[PDB]
Amino acid sequence: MDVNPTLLFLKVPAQNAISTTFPYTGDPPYSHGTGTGYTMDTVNRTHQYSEKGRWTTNTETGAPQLNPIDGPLPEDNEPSGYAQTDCVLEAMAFLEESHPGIFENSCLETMEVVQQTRVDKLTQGRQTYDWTLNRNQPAATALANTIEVFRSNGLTANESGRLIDFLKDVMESMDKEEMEITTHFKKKQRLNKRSYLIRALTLNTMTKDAERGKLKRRAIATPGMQIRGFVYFVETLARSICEKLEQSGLPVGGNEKKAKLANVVRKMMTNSQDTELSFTITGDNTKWNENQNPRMFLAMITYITRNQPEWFRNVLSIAPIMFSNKMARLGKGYMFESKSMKLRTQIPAEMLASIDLKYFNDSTRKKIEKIRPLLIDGTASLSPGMMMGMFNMLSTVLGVSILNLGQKRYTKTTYWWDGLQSSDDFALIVNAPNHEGIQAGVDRFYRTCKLLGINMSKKKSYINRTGTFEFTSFFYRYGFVANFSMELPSFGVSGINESADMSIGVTVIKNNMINNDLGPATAQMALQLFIKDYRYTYRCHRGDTQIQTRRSFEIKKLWEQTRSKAGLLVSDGGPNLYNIRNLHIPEVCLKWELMDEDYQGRLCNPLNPFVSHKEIESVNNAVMMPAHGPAKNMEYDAVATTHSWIPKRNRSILNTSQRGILEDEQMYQKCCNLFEKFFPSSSYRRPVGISSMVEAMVSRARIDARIDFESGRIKKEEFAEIMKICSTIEELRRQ
Amino acid sequence: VQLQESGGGLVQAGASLRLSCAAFMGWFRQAPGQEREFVAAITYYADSAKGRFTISRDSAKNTVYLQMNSLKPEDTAVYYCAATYWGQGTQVTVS
Amino acid sequence: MERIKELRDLMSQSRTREILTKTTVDHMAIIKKYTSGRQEKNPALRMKWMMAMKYPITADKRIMEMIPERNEQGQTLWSKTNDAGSDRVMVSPLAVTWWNRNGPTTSAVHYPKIYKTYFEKVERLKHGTFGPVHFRNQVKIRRRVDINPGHADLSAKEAQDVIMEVVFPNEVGARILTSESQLTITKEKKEELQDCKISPLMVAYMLERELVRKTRFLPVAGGTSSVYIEVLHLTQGTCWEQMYTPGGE
Amino acid sequence: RFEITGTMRRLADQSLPPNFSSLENFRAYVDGFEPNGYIEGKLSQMSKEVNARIEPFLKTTPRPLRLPDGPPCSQRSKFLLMDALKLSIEDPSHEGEGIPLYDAIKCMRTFFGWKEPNVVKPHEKGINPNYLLAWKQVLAELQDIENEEKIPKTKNMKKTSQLKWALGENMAPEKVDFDDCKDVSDLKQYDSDEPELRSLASWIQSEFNKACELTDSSWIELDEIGEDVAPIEHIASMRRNYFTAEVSHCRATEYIMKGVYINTALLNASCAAMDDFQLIPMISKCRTKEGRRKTNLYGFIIKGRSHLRNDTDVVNFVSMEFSLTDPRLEPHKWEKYCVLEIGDMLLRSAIGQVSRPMFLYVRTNGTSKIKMKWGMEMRRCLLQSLQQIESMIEAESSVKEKDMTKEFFENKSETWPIGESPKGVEEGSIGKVCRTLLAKSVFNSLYASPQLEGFSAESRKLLLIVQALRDNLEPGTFDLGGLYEAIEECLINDPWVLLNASWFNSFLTHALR
RNA sequence: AGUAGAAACAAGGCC
RNA sequence: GGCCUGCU
Repeated sequence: MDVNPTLLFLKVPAQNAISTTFPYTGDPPYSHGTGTGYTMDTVNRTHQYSEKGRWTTNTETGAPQLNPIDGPLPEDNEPSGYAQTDCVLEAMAFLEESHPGIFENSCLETMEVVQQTRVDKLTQGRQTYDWTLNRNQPAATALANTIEVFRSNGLTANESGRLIDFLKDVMESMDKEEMEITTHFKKKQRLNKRSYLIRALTLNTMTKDAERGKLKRRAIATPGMQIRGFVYFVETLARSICEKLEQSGLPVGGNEKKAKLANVVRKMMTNSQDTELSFTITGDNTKWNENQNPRMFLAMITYITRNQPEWFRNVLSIAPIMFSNKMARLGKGYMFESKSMKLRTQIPAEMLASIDLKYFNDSTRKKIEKIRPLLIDGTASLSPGMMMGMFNMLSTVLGVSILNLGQKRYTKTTYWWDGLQSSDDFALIVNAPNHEGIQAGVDRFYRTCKLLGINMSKKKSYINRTGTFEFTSFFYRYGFVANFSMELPSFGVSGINESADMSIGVTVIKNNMINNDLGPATAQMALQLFIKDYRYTYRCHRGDTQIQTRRSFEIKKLWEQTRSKAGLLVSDGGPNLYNIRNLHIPEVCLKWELMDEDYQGRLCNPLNPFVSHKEIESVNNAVMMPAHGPAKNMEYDAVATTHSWIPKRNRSILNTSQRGILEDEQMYQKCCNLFEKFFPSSSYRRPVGISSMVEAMVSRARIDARIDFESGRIKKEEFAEIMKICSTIEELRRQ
Repeated sequence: VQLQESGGGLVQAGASLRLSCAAFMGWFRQAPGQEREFVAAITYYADSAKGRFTISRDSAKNTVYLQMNSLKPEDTAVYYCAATYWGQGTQVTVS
Repeated sequence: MERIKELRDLMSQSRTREILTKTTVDHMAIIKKYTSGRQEKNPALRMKWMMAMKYPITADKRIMEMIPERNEQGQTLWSKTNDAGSDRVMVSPLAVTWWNRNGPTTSAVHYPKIYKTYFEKVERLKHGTFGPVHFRNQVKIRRRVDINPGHADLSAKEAQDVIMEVVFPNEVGARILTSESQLTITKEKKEELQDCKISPLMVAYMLERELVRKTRFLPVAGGTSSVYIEVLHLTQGTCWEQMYTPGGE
Repeated sequence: RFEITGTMRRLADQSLPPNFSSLENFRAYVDGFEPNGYIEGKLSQMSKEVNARIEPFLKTTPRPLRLPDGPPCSQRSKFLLMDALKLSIEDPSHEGEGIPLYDAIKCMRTFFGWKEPNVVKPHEKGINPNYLLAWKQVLAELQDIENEEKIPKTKNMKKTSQLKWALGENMAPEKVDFDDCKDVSDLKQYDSDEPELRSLASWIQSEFNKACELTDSSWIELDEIGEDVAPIEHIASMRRNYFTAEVSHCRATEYIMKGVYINTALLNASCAAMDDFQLIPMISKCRTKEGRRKTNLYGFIIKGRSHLRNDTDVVNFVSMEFSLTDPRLEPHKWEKYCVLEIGDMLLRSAIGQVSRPMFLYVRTNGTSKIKMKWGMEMRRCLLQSLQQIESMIEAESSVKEKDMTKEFFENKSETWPIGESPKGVEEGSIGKVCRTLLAKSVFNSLYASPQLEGFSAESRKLLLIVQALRDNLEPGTFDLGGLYEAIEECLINDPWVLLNASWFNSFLTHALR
């Protein structure tokens, strides 16, 4: 007899055992080298899906741009980006009519937010492409570098501390004859108008790793800092709009998505009488981002912001204006090998414009030949369409408009449709009195989608009777069925620290028990395995064992020293008291009454040199990138113990010409620590104002010395010493 | 905690018997003319049964065993298993 | 005394003097987050990879003057080589366990008073009474429920001023809290935590967690109470219901 | 005031539809625009070939997935799974308890019958004498440790030319600048093409078959948990004990422990001894039916230079494992192995005593930080499998208002289709389903690859379509040929994915009736 | 050689 | 031969 697990589906329905079809117990695919090939392929594919448009050359950037809008209507089922302006404007108008007051309200709240938003909001972001160094750097670092360059060039309106003022300075920089940047190898280099325009309109391309569910790798993009404020405002407007649309599912979580899917299916099927047939289409959109033209987003926003202050319209329109002229950096480059001479070489992507094509294979040779005409200063113009879901929410708005355009008031026919859209994925429930009606409805829905630059993937889509469908790895079969294979990768040690890892693991087990219908015995097994892996990872074994490690000696002496050994934490080699009933309690508090007072005091000592807290945002928040989803943050319950240390940093900056960044880091951190000691609320509430550091610090020294004498340790001798030391630092700052 | 005793019956004097209880554990007995008598617990044994009888347990099978040897007519009782919960008892008759 | 003294020492050197002079208060946050350290994409892989090194964690410089450089057999506990972009020094994990067996001891009696939420959870569970498990299909319907069982009927911003006035009374600014509920909360949490020396930031964070109301969407069947939702994993399942009554009731 | 002016205004004039000249004019047009049935006009004018016609999906529609043809598929695992041999000592130590080298030496001294090693099956691409010399070097240095005072916790080996070749040392081309190497004709890109095509072989099927079989040992010693206080906790503990009794005596659990231990040791050695080659004996500790604890030594691993910077950087090692399976019967499964003859073994059998040969499978393999990390988390296969089984049990128990675990595991009345025999489809008890799912998860973790992910997704789609067909839900497709081509492009050379495709074809053949 | 698979590793750089 | 780094 030959064993075959798949035959199990002959008795258990597919959805009731779908977890077996998710090989999420092995290493996910990773990219190894350059992503330049993928970037070039994506650029060429985006440009050839809109080949029948019209070509122009921008007078500012001098780059060739392709406009397919209002182009010839498609005559085949292949992907097409020839969106029609009038059709999309009409779709938005019908969306407004079905939801009166949506645009005006959303614009009002967006106007409030834009005129009260601060610059620091831009620091709350992941890697961004700093143009000062032409590389990806943390959002805060890139923002600081750009602000420094602007201030050195004379653009100091951002000193007002307002994001709108920062954007005003950004736009004013566009009209400058010559800017100056700094490079280390420090050298001051001058950038002319066109070079700075291209550096501000460019995107950095990388390869996406840890992407499960496809054989081929893809490319993703990261924009600069000049354009992120406009993107933030536009996405704020789009989120405020989608929050008023029940057909959208992008700005919500997973459980809300499931609830809305259940509600829509029940509404569609229940209202349908015996005569009407119902069919569900589990649709995926092929080349979703490559076929969405930024000009059409400009049209949608300018229709949304009608009868609004002109400044609001301008600030919200700046973003799509820059995306329509966006450029993409090709990537890291290409690495060549010569086996005859036994050597390797790494050529940067910027040489692709001039480098001969003898080194490249046929596929890459043709890709380079096709993309060369669009190469301007080492970057390729990508006007026709978006690169990687930067305007997720606006795309969801367009999809929701398409979904609502079939409310049976615009169809003008017996058939009708509804459903749920989340960018690149949708479920469409279509009802009609007969199979011919369903066919006509789906055909018209597809045709209308093709008029908006949205394509339906026929290969990854199928239609059945309502009651069974899929949506973003959520399988609905007369009710959503748990999978538990999507969350399997999150059952190990997170990698934050000991206490954080313990709390995160127990909380993940608890949550997957609540949401993903994890069984009790399975949860106990998960707890046991997690504890085993945790002890084997942090070298913290039970203590009563003879497992020799680098940490087994101190742990054993602590074990033999303690009297009530049941109170020792698993991190210190103690027994595990966790169970299904204790999954919502931190380890420290669960073992508090069992700890010896000496060990308890040594553990939770504020003066410990290991605990370090930076800001209110990073107290008990851990960023865990979930499998098959975007990066997410979790609140984990933990007590600040000596085990809450933060791990070592990379330390490879020491071998790079960018070595002075560490000295600047140290000096900035010293100044920030001094300010915090002067202003204790610096972390919890970020200080605001327009004065400089030393003014506030010296003046508060004055006052605090005064009052702490009026009652406290200070003495006249010390108070006068502080006053004249303040005068000394004053005259020092003078010179 | 539900408990089922097995392994009782009619036996010869001087014979041997292995009681088992499928489920801390005790074995207790009740003769027809009396209340509960302590036998063994898990180890400790009563004076009337010490050296003759052995209590053991498998915590992976969830079972407590009472191995009775060199049985006397005075061991004739219903033998009940108990968890710190009562079984229904298994009849042991020695003759 | 000291604080202004390292201030003067910083202003002595030209670079830090320039940083202090030209940098305005508003930019405080930016430069504080200014770092070359990228946020890790795969934390688990490197935590499993770094812990195999010697000196894998980081600690303040003060550790060099509280913990000896080596233990009894000579296993090193800390190194004097500083981190990449900080004055902290890289140290071995043993320096943690050492601190828990011979490090300085204090009076942790006030931690229960600080971490009110977690200890209240423990107390509620310790006095709970379980019941029989009933096996029947559960119709889990998704609903919006409040998870925090100690929220004082305050929002984030609404309680943020209360938290500042409780911890940072001088940086409150214009705001003087009007609602009398906030008055009593300030009085209680002021007299209760009058000398607690854990940290201002952690105290503020835990006060925010305790007082601020927070809500999330979850699949529930029955219950719906704040105390009954924290144990939602233990009382409700796919085909079984476990009757439970927390210690509070 | 937020005024668009200067260069940024001109950019706004170049981001409009084709027939617009200025942002002012376009905004005026938008403000003056009102819906006047424009979608209908273009829908009528648009060509009718733009359609989404639904193709009915019937029993006769789906065709079997085509498998690639070529040379048979080879073995890719980092250790022997079906052909492993165990040398034991019967010590009382626990899994992590003990010192590796002393345990390995003590286990190896338990076997008598060593012979001078000789080549049996060559690597066919390497230098087998290097493997022979490496084996003899390992033996010599093991004796060298045996002689001295106290067995070191970790040993470093000498860097002889033998292991320099076997571990691929000083073979990475030296990195230079392009401006200095441009006239070299041979200079070109790295080889970037579709992998070699290979056809499925019957050995993977038998390997999976015997990976789901019971054993005479318990290969899982679970940790401690808080004493159960609630009745639901008691039910959970009883269920967990049942599953542990079912799966502990399973070759899948032994493979899990082998992989976890090997990858943990390899990662720790790579992170600690980055420069110098290190010896690590393959150790796994089990418990016999009698209850006596026992250690088992499959062989040795020599880790090489492991200066791993990126998550994809490769650390090369050489693995040696004892076995009794003659490699002269399925040579195509051992394309990358070099197999020597090292001794003779005598296992008690009623046919006098066999006195079988005892060979050494030696090969050069490699891994990476990501692969090591994911192979050291193989214990979540237990989770996956037993979560599936517990979901089955809960779903069935929601029907009958009572816990149904005990009768499922003891009565064994209900059975699920878990394989096909030439007679027909064979059904097994719930425990066999547990073991089968555990083996499937273990093989997913062992033979993981992008092909597996792609095939899994594109075949789950077709499985859902087929399930809809079997449920009488009138399924339909827009382009089924496209889906088939998407599935068939994932099957290239991986034995596991090809076996999964064969299983899918068999399921289609048995289904659709 | 080997790992791996649309490009890489099989140490890097600095003296 | 000596020293530096391992997500920059």
